[PDB]
Amino acid sequence: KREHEREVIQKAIEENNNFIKMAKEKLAQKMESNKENREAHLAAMLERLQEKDKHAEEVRKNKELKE
Amino acid sequence: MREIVHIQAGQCGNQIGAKFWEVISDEHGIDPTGSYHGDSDLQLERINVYYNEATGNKYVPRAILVDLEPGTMDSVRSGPFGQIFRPDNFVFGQSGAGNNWAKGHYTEGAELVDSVLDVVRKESESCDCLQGFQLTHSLGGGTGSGMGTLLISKIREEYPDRIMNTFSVMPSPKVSDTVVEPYNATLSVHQLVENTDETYCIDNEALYDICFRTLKLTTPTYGDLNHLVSATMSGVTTCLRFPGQLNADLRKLAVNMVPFPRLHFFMPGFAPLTSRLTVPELTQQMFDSKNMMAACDPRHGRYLTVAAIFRGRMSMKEVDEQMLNVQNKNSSYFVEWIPNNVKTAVCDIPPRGLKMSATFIGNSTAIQELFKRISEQFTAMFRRKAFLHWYTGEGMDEMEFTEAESNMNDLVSEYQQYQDATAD
Amino acid sequence: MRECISIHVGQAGVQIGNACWELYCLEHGIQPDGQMPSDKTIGGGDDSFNTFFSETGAGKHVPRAVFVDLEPTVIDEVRTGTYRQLFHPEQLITGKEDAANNYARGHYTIGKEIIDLVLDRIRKLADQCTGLQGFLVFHSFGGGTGSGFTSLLMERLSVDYGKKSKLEFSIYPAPQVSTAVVEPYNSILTTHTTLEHSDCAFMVDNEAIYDICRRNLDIERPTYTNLNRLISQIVSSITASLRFDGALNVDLTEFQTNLVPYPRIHFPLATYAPVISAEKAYHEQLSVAEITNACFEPANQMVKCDPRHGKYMACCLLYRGDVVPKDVNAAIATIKTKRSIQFVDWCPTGFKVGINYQPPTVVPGGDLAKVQRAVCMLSNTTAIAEAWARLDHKFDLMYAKRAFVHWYVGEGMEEGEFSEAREDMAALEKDYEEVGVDSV
Ligand SMILES: CC(=O)O[C@H]1C(=O)[C@@]2(C)[C@H]([C@H](OC(=O)c3ccccc3)[C@]3(O)C[C@H](O)C(C)=C1C3(C)C)[C@]1(OC(C)=O)CO[C@@H]1C[C@@H]2O
Ligand SMILES: Nc1nc2c(ncn2[C@@H]2O[C@H](COP(=O)(O)OP(=O)(O)OP(=O)(O)O)[C@@H](O)[C@H]2O)c(=O)[nH]1
Ligand SMILES: Nc1nc2c(ncn2[C@@H]2O[C@H](COP(=O)(O)OP(=O)(O)O)[C@@H](O)[C@H]2O)c(=O)[nH]1
Ligand SMILES: [Ca+2]
Ligand SMILES: [Mg+2]
Ligand SMILES: [Mg+2]
Repeated sequence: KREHEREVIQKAIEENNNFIKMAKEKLAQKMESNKENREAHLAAMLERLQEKDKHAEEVRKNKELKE
Repeated sequence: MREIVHIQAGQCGNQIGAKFWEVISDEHGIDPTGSYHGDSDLQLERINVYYNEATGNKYVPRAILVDLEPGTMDSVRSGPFGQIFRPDNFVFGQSGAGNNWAKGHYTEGAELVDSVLDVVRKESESCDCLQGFQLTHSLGGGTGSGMGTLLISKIREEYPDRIMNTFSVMPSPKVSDTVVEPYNATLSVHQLVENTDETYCIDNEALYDICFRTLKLTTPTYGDLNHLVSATMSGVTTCLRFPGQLNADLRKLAVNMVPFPRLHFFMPGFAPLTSRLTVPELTQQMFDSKNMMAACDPRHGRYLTVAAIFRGRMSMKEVDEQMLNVQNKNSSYFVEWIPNNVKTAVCDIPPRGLKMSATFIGNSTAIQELFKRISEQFTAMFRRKAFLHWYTGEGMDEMEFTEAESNMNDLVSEYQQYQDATAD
Repeated sequence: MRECISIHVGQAGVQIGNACWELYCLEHGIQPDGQMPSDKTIGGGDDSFNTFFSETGAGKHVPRAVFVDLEPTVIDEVRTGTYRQLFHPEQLITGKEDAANNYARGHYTIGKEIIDLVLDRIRKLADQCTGLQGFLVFHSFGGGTGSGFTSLLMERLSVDYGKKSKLEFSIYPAPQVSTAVVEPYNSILTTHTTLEHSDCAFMVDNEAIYDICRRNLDIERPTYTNLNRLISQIVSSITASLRFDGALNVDLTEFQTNLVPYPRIHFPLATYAPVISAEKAYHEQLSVAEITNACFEPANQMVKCDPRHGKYMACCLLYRGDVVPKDVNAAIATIKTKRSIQFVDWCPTGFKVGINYQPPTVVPGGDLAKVQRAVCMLSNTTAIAEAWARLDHKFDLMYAKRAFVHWYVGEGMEEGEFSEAREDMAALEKDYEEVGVDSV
């Protein structure tokens, strides 16, 4: 009976620590995935805007060739 | 504090911009010298949204004045409230744009854009927590159209997580004689669909019709049209400038109004409108086609989202009852797959001279009538390739016109797709 | 010992917190400067009110509370208001830019910038506790901070405090006072994310409170102040067992034992009586039988639903004021013979009763009459799932077209989070169906 008593309370400690552990990893995974997704969206936005700058270079260069 | 940086570009942009600052300065108790002489602490509570405060207790509009010719801005500096603007915030060229979107966007505008960005950067660096930007301009000209949209893209590169808001004046043959305006407008709409978060469609066709048919003005002047614009801009910015719960900043307004990122073109409205009043009458008027600043009949489409702002001393119970009344009796015109899509704000401070007023901001699929009108005028000239040499002469290509047209045509079909969508 | 830490998140959580702490001060005799002349033990103590108030050597009784918001204007009113001396400035935490009614901004983009500071300030309160019992978290479902930052905070609290109990007071959205079209999204997202981290959540339907104010107090257009003063009376009834002690007092954790049969089934339905104006209460004292009867009127529920169309798994009666068991038992007998109270077959049908003898109080300038006795009923009924069904239906209408979803994806979220959250709500609705089915 003493050994069963030891096993119950160690099981309670084990399940609590695993709950904390799972919650910690899940949150770290979500934060990392969210950080990557948002940065990728900003990068795609700037890349499109830089592509417009590039097109504006061609237009001014294409005018200079006409003259 | 949540600061907004204001930019006005070109003739139309600086004209309606100057009136906007005149109108809200009176509402906030600020005289042309920048001193406060009002009588309500509500006027100063959120004053920093639009005004910087310099020592001497002076309030300076957080405003930047841009043009490729000094004519309009000289008149602004000389007109009423001309001394309230920061002198270093006047940025002007000399060559002009000549109603040419290509000159504003790629040529003379690009030569001046970096000096404008220096002023924008300076105003933004001095912000506690910048909200974003509002631009006033026309789409029919050259400096407000091409350089205005160029400024939007360049600002978005440096402030990609800030809200970009425009008050964009749509051209109309009833008001302007210039022939190439459907070109400049279509090229500009091509930019606004991609690079702004919310655009108020100020339609010169609607402003004329209101002045002529409603206000009984035989020959409306730009002063007459701009009176509607300034009254409208006052109303649509009330929630940003006074304490309130609903749509109190640019981002919350966008989250409430824009269900799909390209469909961010709003139909503004105002009541009362009468030539030189109860809550039910005020509510019925603001939803009337005659009171829209865009020449679209909302009964020809469906509402995605609506913002309504009531101003003045009135019963909030009656406002709530009448706003519910309008939605229940016109349920066919509100999409059912966006529940509770109409939001109502109430501000105690009425505009100058009115005991009470209502301002309407609609995201309706009937805005396609505006874009169909512009596309109609665009394609009538582009099939003949009329006046294309003004634009190819600056280096552009016929492909850029083709892409702009198809993007605006795509926008129309997208409004139609969501107009036809059902819940089941 | 047995300390409770309150955390008020976003505008709704902060303004309800203002109302609750003002009411607590009145109930205990604490002045706006924190002094409490009736407290003879200076600088500390073990009294029942010390579960919610710490004490300084200068005699100030300081709420065990943290206020957090992502913009400053709401908490700034606390900093300069009537009870500004009650709180240490470090208890009031603000950012500069709010979550813009966007769960993603409250949980990620903006919330991640302040979460560590908030936890540090909570740790400072916990360090003053000799036997911390748990947290009470006040927040809206609909706001970006109330939804997104609360979920982030609840997740972090499970890590830092383990299984230490966390209870919610959650403001369920109503169209009459809603401020965002996307509030059904934020509600389902935060309910999914918080579900495993909350031990018990008291939902407050703003429409139910709005209706009660209009009907019972004859307020034509109730304000947040109207709603929050009523909400604070219900909160006070629920927490009174922790702040006062008496012979007939029953601790909230003992009601909790009966109220939560399965971890996910942890949403009690609260009903409160009497809600009556001074002009109406002046004539007539309302008896124990009368206020108890009112508990089973659906019009007095804090969440709109029909318990008559569900099954009971627990019924608790929390009385305060001039109430004795004799009158409670007589009133309960009358109701059991004349009311539709069907329990599931796996649960006993007795009502659990507690009595706090300290009479209820009201705030000056308020709408509620000061009464001699009041009661809050806490029941676990499967009918509360109707509130989820109404939210899930508005979610489904908008999500089928992906309306507004780009605002969330733009802040780093994925559509998979919406579907995972919605599936959890579907499973939750399924759970509430299953627990009501008869055994075999
Ligand atoms: C003091 C007073 O009642 O006079 C009021 C009015 O009567 C009132 C006719 C307004 C007047 O406005 C034009 O007639 C006009 C509007 C746009 C272009 C050209 C003319 C007014 O001139 C302007 C001023 O803004 C007020 C408010 C009043 C005067 C000067 C006439 C009006 O404009 C606005 C913005 O509200 C037009 O419909 C509303 C109804 C108004 O009731
Ligand atoms: N009962 C009650 N409800 C409130 C109160 N304040 C806001 N609400 C409700 O809360 C929801 C909006 O959430 P808020 O708390 O205002 O938003 P927030 O938590 O500050 O989040 P953000 O402002 O988006 O960063 C709506 O359903 C409102 O009706 C209040 O003081 N009392
Ligand atoms: N409503 C209004 N429209 C204007 C005003 N000034 C110009 N416009 C319109 O703007 C278009 C011309 O663009 P404009 O601003 O003058 O050219 P820009 O200076 O190169 O940007 C035409 O369609 C005009 O009808 C004004 O003060 N009010
Ligand atoms: Ca003491
Ligand atoms: Mg011109
Ligand atoms: Mg907020």
